[PDB]
Amino acid sequence: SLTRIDHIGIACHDLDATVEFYRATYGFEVFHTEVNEEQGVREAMLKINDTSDGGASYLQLLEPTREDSAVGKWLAKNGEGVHHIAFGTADVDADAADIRDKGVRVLYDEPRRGSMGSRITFLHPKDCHGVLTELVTSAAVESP
Amino acid sequence: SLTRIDHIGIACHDLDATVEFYRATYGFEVFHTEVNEEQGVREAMLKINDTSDGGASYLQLLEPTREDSAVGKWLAKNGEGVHHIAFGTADVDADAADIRDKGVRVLYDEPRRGSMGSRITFLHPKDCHGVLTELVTSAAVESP
Ligand SMILES: C[C@@H](C(=O)O)C(=O)SCCNC(=O)CCNC(=O)[C@H](O)C(C)(C)COP(=O)(O)OP(=O)(O)OC[C@H]1O[C@@H](n2cnc3c(N)ncnc32)[C@H](O)[C@@H]1OP(=O)(O)O
Ligand SMILES: C[C@@H](C(=O)O)C(=O)SCCNC(=O)CCNC(=O)[C@H](O)C(C)(C)COP(=O)(O)OP(=O)(O)OC[C@H]1O[C@@H](n2cnc3c(N)ncnc32)[C@H](O)[C@@H]1OP(=O)(O)O
Ligand SMILES: [N+]
Ligand SMILES: [N+]
Repeated sequence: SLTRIDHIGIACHDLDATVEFYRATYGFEVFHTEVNEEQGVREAMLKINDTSDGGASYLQLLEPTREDSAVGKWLAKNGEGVHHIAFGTADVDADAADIRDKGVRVLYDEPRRGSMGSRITFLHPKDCHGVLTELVTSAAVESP
Repeated sequence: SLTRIDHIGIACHDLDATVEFYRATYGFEVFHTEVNEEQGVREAMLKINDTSDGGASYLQLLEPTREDSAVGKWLAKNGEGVHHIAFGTADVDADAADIRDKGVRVLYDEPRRGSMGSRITFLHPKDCHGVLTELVTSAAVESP
């Protein structure tokens, strides 16, 4: 089952400028940064709070590494803003299979690598009332 | 200070259909429903988790009551999807004054009523890298 909001994915043109905006305005600090070449993003995770399922909630800021990428295409069409939402689960494989069985498009056969070694999948936004929806299992098994 | 993600505001054409989508797909149940005539929305809050600051994180689904409203205009332009993000604080007045002093546009002089008697304000999306950003203090003082 989906037991938390894991993160809000926010697309931006300049990761370093947008990271600084969040730090200066709200005091949010960088929890982690990494590049995901498969996904075509440079990302920064900003931890906002811990959650009742033993996990955490983050802002995931995303700069495209290339124009021909999910985020590069989205930014070109829509400008900076919220790109996706992500829910956490202890068993992304099982929850993705259950959602596939409801006729919602699951974009990956098998979960792929996300931030901090997590295992991720996505649901198609046109099946989710316009919201690109990620399902995430953290690499570190967390304690409710 | 901003101590949690309070909610994700998600605009939809049909609140009851979108509520049912979230229930059927993810098992999320309705925590509360209300109409905010000033804001021009019918809303449903779906609680996803509790947070380390004593608060909670919700999906806030929003149907416009009228076309001439923030959400009615947004839906007409963009279709269904994520409308805003909201951060929680124990002192919305103080945090809004600090952010005003950074040159980010605060849309209200004084916080206004939000869901479940909360006190709310908004930051202009063009000052927040494209994200309409809400600040929320819950009506019930919560215990970290
Ligand atoms: C690394 C990981 C982590 O946790 O670290 C991440 O988050 S990586 C984050 C970046 N990676 C991802 O997003 C991977 C998952 N996304 C994708 O595979 C793609 O972006 C799709 C969702 C398949 C969309 O690709 P597609 O080729 O269809 O592009 P498109 O422009 O033709 O989009 C088709 C329709 O989907 C809509 N659409 C596209 N992206 C959307 C988004 N982010 N939110 C909502 N709607 C979206 C378009 O407006 C269009 O609607 P109309 O019919 O109205 O024109
Ligand atoms: C009840 C409470 C609760 O907690 O219960 C809620 O959440 S109530 C939720 C509903 N209420 C609210 O949202 C109230 C706060 N929002 C507002 O006052 C408004 O929507 C504004 C943010 C002032 C935008 O109004 P405005 O008159 O400027 O409309 P507009 O279409 O001309 O927008 C001007 C520029 O802002 C952009 N823009 C507009 N709405 C946006 C949004 N939700 N996210 C990101 N960007 C947004 C437009 O694309 C445009 O960019 P371009 O320059 O690129 O064209
Ligand atoms: N993500
Ligand atoms: N909201």
